[PDB]
Amino acid sequence: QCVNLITRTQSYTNSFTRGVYYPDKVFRSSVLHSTQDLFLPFFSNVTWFHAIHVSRFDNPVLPFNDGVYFASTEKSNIIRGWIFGTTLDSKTQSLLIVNNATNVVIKVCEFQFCNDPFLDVYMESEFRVYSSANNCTFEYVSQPFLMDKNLREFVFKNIDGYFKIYSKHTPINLGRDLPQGFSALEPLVDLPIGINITRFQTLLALHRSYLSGWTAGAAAYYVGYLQPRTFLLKYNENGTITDAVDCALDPLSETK
Amino acid sequence: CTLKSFTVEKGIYQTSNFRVQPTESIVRFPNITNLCPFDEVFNATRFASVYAWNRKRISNCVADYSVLYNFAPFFAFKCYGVSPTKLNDLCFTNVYADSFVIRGNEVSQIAPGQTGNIADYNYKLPDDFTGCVIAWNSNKLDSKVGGNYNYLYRLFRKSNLKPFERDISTEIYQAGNKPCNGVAGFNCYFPLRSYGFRPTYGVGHQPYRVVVLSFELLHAPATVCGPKKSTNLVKNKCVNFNFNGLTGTGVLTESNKKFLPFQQFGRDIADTTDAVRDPQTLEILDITPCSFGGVSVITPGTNTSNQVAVLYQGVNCTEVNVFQTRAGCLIGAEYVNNSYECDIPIGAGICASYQSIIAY
Amino acid sequence: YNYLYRLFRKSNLKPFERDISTEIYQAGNKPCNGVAGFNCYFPLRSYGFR
Ligand SMILES: *[C@@H]1O[C@H](CO)[C@@H](O[C@@H]2O[C@H](CO)[C@@H](O)[C@H](O)[C@H]2NC(C)=O)[C@H](O)[C@H]1NC(C)=O
Ligand SMILES: *[C@@H]1O[C@H](CO)[C@@H](O)[C@H](O)[C@H]1NC(C)=O
Ligand SMILES: *[C@@H]1O[C@H](CO)[C@@H](O)[C@H](O)[C@H]1NC(C)=O
Ligand SMILES: *[C@@H]1O[C@H](CO)[C@@H](O)[C@H](O)[C@H]1NC(C)=O
Ligand SMILES: *[C@@H]1O[C@H](CO)[C@@H](O)[C@H](O)[C@H]1NC(C)=O
Ligand SMILES: *[C@@H]1O[C@H](CO)[C@@H](O)[C@H](O)[C@H]1NC(C)=O
Ligand SMILES: *[C@@H]1O[C@H](CO)[C@@H](O)[C@H](O)[C@H]1NC(C)=O
Repeated sequence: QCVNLITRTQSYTNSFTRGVYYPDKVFRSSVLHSTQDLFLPFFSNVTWFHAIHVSRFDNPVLPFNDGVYFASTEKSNIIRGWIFGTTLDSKTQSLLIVNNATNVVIKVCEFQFCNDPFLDVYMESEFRVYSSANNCTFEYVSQPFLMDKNLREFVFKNIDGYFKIYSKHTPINLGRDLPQGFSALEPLVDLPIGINITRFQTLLALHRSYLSGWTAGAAAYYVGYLQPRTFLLKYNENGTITDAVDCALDPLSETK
Repeated sequence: CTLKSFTVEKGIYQTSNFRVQPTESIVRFPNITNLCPFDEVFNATRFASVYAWNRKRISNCVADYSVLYNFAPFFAFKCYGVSPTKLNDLCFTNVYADSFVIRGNEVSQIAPGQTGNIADYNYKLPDDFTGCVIAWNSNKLDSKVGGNYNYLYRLFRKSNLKPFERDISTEIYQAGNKPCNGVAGFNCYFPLRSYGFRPTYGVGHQPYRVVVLSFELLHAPATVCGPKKSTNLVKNKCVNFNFNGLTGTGVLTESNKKFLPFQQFGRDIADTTDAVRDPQTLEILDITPCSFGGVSVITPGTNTSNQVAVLYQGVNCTEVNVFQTRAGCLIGAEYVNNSYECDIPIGAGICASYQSIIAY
Repeated sequence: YNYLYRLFRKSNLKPFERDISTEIYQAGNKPCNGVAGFNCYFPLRSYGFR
């Protein structure tokens, strides 16, 4: 039941100082800690994707590189998860992350993914996400991380067998979607997956019309790519990352 | 001994290091929950036939062999490649549980290097099998007076089975030269024969339920590991602590530091652990290392006297003629309110002299 | 089957130490009391040399 329904346009914006996450689970108070990790660089070129379904294949699979920064100002029901893998077919293992109103299901199987995967609500069906799923080796159901103006930021990393997901929800006063200031991303899950991930794709939800089989919809999201970078994070009295400098951005920050 | 001489000149000599020995070991390992469903496999109401033996993969849970040991009816608990005693500590990546029902006489056939009907045609183990075989009597669950005809086995097959292979085919066995054409008769037999279990059979023929646990390691990180015992928590003493694989030795005092929910450990400015969150009860503890000190010996010349005093540098007097100085705890010298010139320097304005040994 | 090895022992041996004691080992919570039976096995097993 693989059908091509989503068209996607792309623009380029500035990251500002978004995308900082907690590099470990260690409490540090009132210190300056320099860490080298996969970070989204400050004021980096971030691609803003507008995905529109109106009631041909124009929604290609994006590379994963060393990890992905994802952001959205949209509500929790439109964007419903992601797809990770290399070939996205039955010959290699793949990871499917699907969120719904009650929980999140993260599941690693041999999915034969569709070219234009989307979750359709009618109850929710994954037959437009994949056509088959065999030799399934991992399943993990837990509390959802797309809950309810609110900017939602995620960091996906695939390091030495573990798929690490970091997240944050920030109430942004009406204005520029990527705001100024700092909001560090808390560690959400470390999954013992052990698969090769080189490509990724975003899952959207489409509603049946009951009257052009699916209702017309739009989703805007920001994608940036993590790079091996050294950051200097400021930990305040209560252990919160309130500020950071990118060591390789400019000579002043390099001096810092 | 330190000065490598039999005569010691007057002065203070740093000779040893005082330490507070660890008293207890506190191994607060992570809260053990979500153990592997061995109750589903071993205590199932319905098992499978040996030709269509049931295989369940086991991953991402706490392997636990306590339950197996508790069960008394087991006729064989023979293990291959790993010891039964060290099942709970040595850990593996995937565990395969194979369940079936056979007759008692054939339980010896469930082993590497064996031959028989079950080994050749129903269930074969490789010669390098790493795992355990478990079998138990099941008269109360699998024997019927009329005869239980729901358990089957494969008696005829063209070639022997490969290790960890199943055959659920119902093709008529062609033993001769003529084609069977799907109809039984002479030289054409149905391969699956029924295990007609009855309660009055001899011990070699009563139904035995067998579960074979096969352990495998791959390049993936091993995620089926046995429970690590979490002992009670002791505070305010020098105890060797093992918290979630982070090891050390120190006092665990109450902490006023409010950790965020995602944080587990805590570090100093100089990247040394100063705090930790207990994984059993969500409380914050101030890890403070046990007291240590530089033991210094204050003595006059051996020509004059053999009396000595001991200074524990940096050690409070309650943690070891006992006097408390800012330098440390001085034992063996009596404080005198008189002031004299410095003879043996102690520190922080305190000096020692011989007149007994006095400190002033 | 003339060559036997000690599969089970309470503790590891010392260097250049020989153990020839044919006493039973307790592998479980239940005591064995010197008699073989369920989950009570002899420590010394023979090699199947062919
Ligand atoms: C949201 O997703 C969860 C996860 O699949 C659904 O919960 C499952 O529902 C099925 C119904 O067939 C049950 O068999 C499972 O036991 C449920 N699993 C868990 C972990 O609860 C849930 O129904 C979904 N909700 C909606 C509205 O689609
Ligand atoms: C971002 O990339 C696009 C093309 O990928 C380029 O045209 C644009 O100049 C870049 N933005 C900046 C600020 O350099
Ligand atoms: C994958 O599935 C196919 C059939 O679905 C099977 O033949 C193959 O052995 C399976 N591989 C693994 C590693 O499970
Ligand atoms: C992961 O997949 C890519 C693309 O197929 C391949 O080039 C790379 O070598 C793979 N990595 C590993 C470790 O197999
Ligand atoms: C830190 O915590 C204290 C007490 O919980 C609170 O009063 C204070 O506002 C917090 N933030 C800073 C920056 O001190
Ligand atoms: C089976 O049931 C008994 C009943 O008391 C229970 O003690 C045991 O833990 C269960 N599981 C196994 C694996 O024996
Ligand atoms: C940890 O173990 C204790 C033991 O009583 C239990 O009460 C508690 O629910 C467990 N979980 C957490 C998160 O503390």
